[PDB]
Amino acid sequence: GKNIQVVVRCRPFNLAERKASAHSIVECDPVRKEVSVRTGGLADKSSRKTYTFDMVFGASTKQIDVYRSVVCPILDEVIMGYNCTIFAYGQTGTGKTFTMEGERSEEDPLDGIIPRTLHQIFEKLTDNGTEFSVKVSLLEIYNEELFDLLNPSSDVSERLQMFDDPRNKRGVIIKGLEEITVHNKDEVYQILEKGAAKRTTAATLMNAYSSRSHSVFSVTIHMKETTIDGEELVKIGKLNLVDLAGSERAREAGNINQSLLTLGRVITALVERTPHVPYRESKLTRILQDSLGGRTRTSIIATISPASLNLEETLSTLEYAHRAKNILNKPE
Amino acid sequence: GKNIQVVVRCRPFNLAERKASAHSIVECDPVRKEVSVRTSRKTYTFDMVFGASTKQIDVYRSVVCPILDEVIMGYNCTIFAYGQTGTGKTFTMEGERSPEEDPLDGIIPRTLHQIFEKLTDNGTEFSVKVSLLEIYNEELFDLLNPSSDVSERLQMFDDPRNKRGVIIKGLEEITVHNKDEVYQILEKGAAKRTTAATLMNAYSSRSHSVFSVTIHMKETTIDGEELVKIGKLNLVDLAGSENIGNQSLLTLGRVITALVERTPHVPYRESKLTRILQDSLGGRTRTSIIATISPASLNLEETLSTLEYAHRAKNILNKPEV
Ligand SMILES: Nc1ncnc2c1ncn2[C@@H]1O[C@H](COP(=O)(O)OP(=O)(O)O)[C@@H](O)[C@H]1O
Ligand SMILES: Nc1ncnc2c1ncn2[C@@H]1O[C@H](COP(=O)(O)OP(=O)(O)O)[C@@H](O)[C@H]1O
Ligand SMILES: [Mg+2]
Ligand SMILES: [Mg+2]
Repeated sequence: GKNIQVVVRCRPFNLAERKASAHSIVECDPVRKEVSVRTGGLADKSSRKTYTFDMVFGASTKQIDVYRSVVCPILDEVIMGYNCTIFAYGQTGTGKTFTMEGERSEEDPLDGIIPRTLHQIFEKLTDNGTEFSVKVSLLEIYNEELFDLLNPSSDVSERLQMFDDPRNKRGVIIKGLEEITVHNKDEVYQILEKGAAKRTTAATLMNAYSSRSHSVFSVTIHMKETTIDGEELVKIGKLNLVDLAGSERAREAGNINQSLLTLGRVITALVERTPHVPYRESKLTRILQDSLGGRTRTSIIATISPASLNLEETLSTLEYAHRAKNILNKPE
Repeated sequence: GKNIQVVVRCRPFNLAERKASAHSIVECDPVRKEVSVRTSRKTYTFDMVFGASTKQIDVYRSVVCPILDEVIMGYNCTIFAYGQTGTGKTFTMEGERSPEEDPLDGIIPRTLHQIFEKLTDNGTEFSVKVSLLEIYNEELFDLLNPSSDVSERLQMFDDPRNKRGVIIKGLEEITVHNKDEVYQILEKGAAKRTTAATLMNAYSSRSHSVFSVTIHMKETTIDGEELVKIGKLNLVDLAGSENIGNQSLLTLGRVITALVERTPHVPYRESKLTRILQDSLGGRTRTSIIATISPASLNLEETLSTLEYAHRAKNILNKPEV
């Protein structure tokens, strides 16, 4: 019960889990906001471990219903001119990218957050008369090094440098980052497309895999609203959509442990109001600082597998989400 | 190495791999017997290397035939499939039935078809028995016993005729009276494996699966010799290599290195698996490990780990380049 929402989304079985003879160990109960996992080793059908969250989504949960519960309330905040962040956390293949982006293959029912938010920003702002402009940026953090995914020319190993700008505190300046003007609703798709192809090339040429790196898609809205006898009103607002690296050579994995672990140290600090927030201690936390501790709405989506095969990773991601906002199991 | 062969079989991409837009990170060179992984590039060399287009029949022709010729002479032999869950261990050991021999038949059914075809064709007098057990959490479960219940596990004892040998009390052995009986036999085991996973949580991906075929032979030739023999083939489908980090996989590996390098101690007694199998690993015998891997970037960490395992078990120096 705070500005920090921690929720869990369990995916359906994949084909590999079915080929492996995996069994369902995850039980999701949306009404009690609980998730339990049968933890039993040999001959133990007794032990189950429960966790309670702000929200629990089962495997049959639709995209649009994750959007309506988690994203709408954050968008309103943004439209009022605030900075907010939504994180997808979890094991590779549990649906981080699916939640954040989705796919096409009205509103395409497989759409994730990113295309859906754009469509609403446009629908809402154009309905209520607001004067506005929409900018998006997409970068990637691999090995504590930033890479612009949207820069049309300059396709290379080219890193971006980050400076702590004297101008504003809490903030940071990334020199050279492409910010693209979004001219209309459906334009997200080709922008996601361009970022994709580039992402692919950085996978093959630098072996930087999207499963090993943080993906930050930023949208900024400039709004001007006026009403007769209504006070002309000027607002900027910012929405950060972060698709994290997998939570599951030796050097760079040590690094991804450090960031997620720091991001978590940060979220725990925000929840507790316990001062001294260690934004400093990783690039990711640094890039996002202005949208985090400065009071705001913040959300974490934790993804999980239903299968016995994934039990260790599933428990870790729930141990993690739970260390982030500790909320107690309730009786009965 | 000699009678210890270590080969790799890489499987084709699967769908999750295509849809993730996974990059193929291994090159398998059959001719140079090499597997390379882009990581720069790490290259390993084996006794043989099977690309993703390798058919079951070719694996068998190449790996099994010589091992089986050896079993038919009256010797005990072992073949292991090692690798990550999903890479093809069961596809290699068993195969799949499709909806002349099913081109999708793995080692177990081809071995049984060959034993029958070969031994009746030379007019040898012979009897085939098979047994199937499962190792989970250092405990033995018979998959062929029609009776009892999920929770019953087998006890082994030292064997007074054989110091390298072991007796598993109550292990069910099934006579095979013809070629195809092996299909229904494999089906009984699967049904019981399902039960044990449901009731005991012994999950198949977490379990060593040991399929042993025993052959009794009397071969007679007028003007030649009267030959009495017992052959044994153990076909072992290991637990998923991602569980490494259990010790039984690590012990198996330490035991194979000792055999290849010949160090004074070979630690068979340090796992049920090596214990069970010590009699066919007793050296001067055919032993073969098939290491299975995926080609995709998704699976890299585990593919590297499998290759390291394979390389540590038998360490072959790389030849020179182009
Ligand atoms: N809730 C869900 N419903 C349907 N499909 C899903 C769900 N979550 C994940 N998937 C599917 O699982 C696969 C892997 O998901 P992906 O988002 O690529 O995972 P990650 O970002 O965690 O690596 C994709 O094929 C995606 O369609
Ligand atoms: N070499 C191969 N050629 C064709 N299909 C394969 C191969 N290896 C595995 N497969 C397929 O991949 C899937 C998983 O195989 P499986 O044998 O269950 O792996 P494992 O038992 O090691 O977990 C199955 O659909 C199987 O048919
Ligand atoms: Mg992803
Ligand atoms: Mg298997």
